[PDB]
Amino acid sequence: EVKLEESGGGLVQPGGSMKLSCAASGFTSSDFAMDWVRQSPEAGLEWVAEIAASERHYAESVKGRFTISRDDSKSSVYLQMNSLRAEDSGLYYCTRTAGACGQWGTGTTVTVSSAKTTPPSVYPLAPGSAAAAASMVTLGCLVKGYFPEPVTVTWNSGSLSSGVHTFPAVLQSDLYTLSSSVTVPSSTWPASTVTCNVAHPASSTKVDKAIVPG
Amino acid sequence: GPYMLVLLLGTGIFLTLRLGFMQIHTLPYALKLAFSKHETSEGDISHFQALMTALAATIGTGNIAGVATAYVLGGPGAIFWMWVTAFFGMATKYAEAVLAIKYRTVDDNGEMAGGPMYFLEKGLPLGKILGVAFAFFGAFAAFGIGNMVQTNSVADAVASNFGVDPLITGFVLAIFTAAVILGGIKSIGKATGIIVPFMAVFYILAGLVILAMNIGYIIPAFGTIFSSAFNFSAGFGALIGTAIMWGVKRGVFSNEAGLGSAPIAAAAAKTDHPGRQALVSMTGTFLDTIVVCTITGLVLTIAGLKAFPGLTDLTGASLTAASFDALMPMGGLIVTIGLVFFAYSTVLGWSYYGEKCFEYLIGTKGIRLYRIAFVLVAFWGATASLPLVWNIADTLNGAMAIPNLIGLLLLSGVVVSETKAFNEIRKN
Amino acid sequence: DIAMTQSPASLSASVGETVTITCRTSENIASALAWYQQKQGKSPQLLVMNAKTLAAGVPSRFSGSGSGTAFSLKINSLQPEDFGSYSCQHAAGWLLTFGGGTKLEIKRADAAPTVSIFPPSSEQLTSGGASVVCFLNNFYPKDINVKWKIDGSERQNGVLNSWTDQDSADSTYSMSSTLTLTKDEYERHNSYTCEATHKTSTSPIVKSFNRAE
Repeated sequence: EVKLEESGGGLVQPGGSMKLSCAASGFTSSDFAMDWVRQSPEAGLEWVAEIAASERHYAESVKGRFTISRDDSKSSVYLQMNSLRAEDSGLYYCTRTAGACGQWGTGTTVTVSSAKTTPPSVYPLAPGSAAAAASMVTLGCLVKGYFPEPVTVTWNSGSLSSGVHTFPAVLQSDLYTLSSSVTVPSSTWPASTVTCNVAHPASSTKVDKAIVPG
Repeated sequence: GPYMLVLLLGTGIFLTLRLGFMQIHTLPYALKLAFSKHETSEGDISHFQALMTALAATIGTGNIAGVATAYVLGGPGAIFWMWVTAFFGMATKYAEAVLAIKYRTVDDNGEMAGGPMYFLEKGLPLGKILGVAFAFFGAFAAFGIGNMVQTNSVADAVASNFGVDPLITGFVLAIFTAAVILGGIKSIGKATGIIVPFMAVFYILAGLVILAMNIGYIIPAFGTIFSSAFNFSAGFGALIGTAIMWGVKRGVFSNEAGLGSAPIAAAAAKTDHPGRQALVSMTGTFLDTIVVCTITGLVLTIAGLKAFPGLTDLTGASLTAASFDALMPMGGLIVTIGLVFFAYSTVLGWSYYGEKCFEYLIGTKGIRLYRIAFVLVAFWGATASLPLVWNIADTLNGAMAIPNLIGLLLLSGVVVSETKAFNEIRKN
Repeated sequence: DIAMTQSPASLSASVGETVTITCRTSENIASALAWYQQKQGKSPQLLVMNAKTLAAGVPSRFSGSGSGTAFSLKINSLQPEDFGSYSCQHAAGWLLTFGGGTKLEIKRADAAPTVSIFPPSSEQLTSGGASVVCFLNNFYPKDINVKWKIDGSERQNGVLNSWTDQDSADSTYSMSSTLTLTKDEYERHNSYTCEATHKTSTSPIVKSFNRAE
């Protein structure tokens, strides 16, 4: 049908700059006026910029620090950000406007922070020796000390998809910490190996930890 | 605020009652006279050339895109209330042109200067204060509706469809603007005389072409308009804000009813009496709203009565062009072509509208300044970013509106007497 | 600026019932109010346009009404697929603003948590730190209290808690409470305990372990 794919998100220090893009397809970018809508990590949903093919309007919060542009030849819309602030962190969404925001985009993510990219440390969580030996065992993985988001956690390379819980990351002083829990029949563990697959794209780290009892 | 619209429409109701539904009977004679052949009695240009000057100003992007803005936000029922704006507004435009008889020509050749700022001078002196207020507002307000709204709409609309048009479209609009209004109003009547009918016939035919190809959809398109506008299903008269307000607000914009900036051209007519030219001026609404605007509104509803993909969220001028391109082979190219002449016409007209109202303040000393300003602002308007220019335009128009309406109310006794004079001459 | 306040900020609907959500605004805005539904990992989905007009492909149970200074989004016969955040937006001007949001969650029969406690890893200790992890899985309702006792004495601060979104399959919540200490401070005490207090039981669920094993 209609396609809107945002791109260009990333991690940028305060005061820095970057420009986002929204390759559009499935319709005539030239006829329709386009908007940028952003959602903060707390589900804020805040409007950013407007454009039609000539003239543009900006929210007072970003007036003078954002520049919305268009290129109907390449069927893509841009959003150029400079002198960025911490508050500009959010998912930046591409959309077309008139009275209601009907066709939305994929979203691209901006993180504005002075924090330094640091790879995670992945530690296995195995129950204590004096476990009750219930019918089902629960194992865990602790992914701590990483920046920035995100991490992707799978169990046994996707073989274990049922009964897993990966908890949302919690941020404590410039670093994120995340844990994920898997439950398997005690018959399986440790008889059948259970492994933790953690990946952090920003640091180009992939690590596997095998859960071994104590 | 928007109370002025209840005031503006209220005069339309009032004058129609005091003038006893004059517009319906006088219209054929006025129409025949407006386009009649062969008259030279104290005037700058013909009655016909006065109408085409006024129609040049009256016909603009509000006929193309302003209706669409109303059709979307107010629903198709806004068209009916746009009609009500013109029909009752006919009486308003007549009173505007009648009272334009209390006009005195200026220095620097005849040129002649008639308008509501002059009526107030001939009111019952406070009128001196109202007239200078009217000129102060209109001198500014001409740049809004008359220049920037029209010059920006075409510039952007050309950039979407043809896109080899940054400021280039602004440049060509400025050059062709200066060439015409350089030779004052006498040059305008030449240019507006040839342009406007070619412009209107070009459009209107394409609409009647569309109606011809889709005959069956015509009466239901009327049905949805009438079924709406009187659709009280939601809210206790809460369609006032939905359909009625957008119909009136955008309707006044297109045909320019109670604005006091329509006679500025009627005064330059070679007229024996006020009633002679005031009847030609009363046709200003009829050609704009009931004819041109209705053509635009019919296509828009027909597009909505059809399915057609993706037009559901189109801004304004792009919607109508898409609505045309959907129903006709090259309707898209037609509408954007018309938009150029529709807006350009309105640039020239309101230039004179602003000139004479400006000269009231400064005299003919600064008339050269107003024209060069109008040309430059036309260039800047195509390049600058004026997203909500319509909003600031409508406010200036309302500011212009307040004084003149007061005059038409108070001076209803003058015109009704002056009418009983002309219609007495109409039996001979 | 137009400020639109939505109520209730969050509600939980027992499946198969009907619910009504409100978007309230600072000033009159005619019929220019639109409604969206957003889910985890997705952009907003348009539900109702221009206060009452209906968007195509959205189920008929959704209906909106009002004008001016009273707007309501009404859902008849809720379903588990309606879990998400509901936002409202107005088209007065070009600086379109949004509401704070309304979180729609699902009601289920109360269920007790499955508590699990894990000692610090051997690798973390050699790295100079020690995190004690407690997993509370598949429980309803969300209201839960986790108490950490170190050697019988409560520990107030140093705890990081994280909750999951409501489970799509069984409408149950889960959380992980992580108590982080340095190695030296961890090795100072003997018994770490995880106390989960829930409405399901008058007596808490206690899981613990001793470092001396």
